[PDB]
Amino acid sequence: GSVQIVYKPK
Amino acid sequence: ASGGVFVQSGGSLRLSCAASGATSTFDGMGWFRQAPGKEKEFVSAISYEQGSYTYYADSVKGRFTISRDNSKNMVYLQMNSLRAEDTATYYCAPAYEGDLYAFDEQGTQVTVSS
Repeated sequence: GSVQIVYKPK
Repeated sequence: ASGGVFVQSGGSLRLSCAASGATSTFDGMGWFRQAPGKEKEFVSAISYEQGSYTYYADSVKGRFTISRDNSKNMVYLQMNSLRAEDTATYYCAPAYEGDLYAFDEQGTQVTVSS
């Protein structure tokens, strides 16, 4: 139902 | 009440994360961190497949090294040349194509003193 995403480097 | 690791500037620390292996959903593992009053920051991620991805934040390149041991179902983060700005709580998370996915958190608090 929910997630936290921490994106890789741009 | 607010316990963690303490390291002097220039010192080192190794973190470890259990890494159950690739699923249809996840193809690696990594770390993010969150410093007091700041947003979550990507640190590093590594693929289970040898040679596929090894990502680092620009702020940790050259100092931090991520590795995997698939026989032990573990990943490791070797943090060298620590500096005060590395002070944060560090969190393990599964990765898909390098991006980190967190559900639910805990973490390892690290204080680096200048």
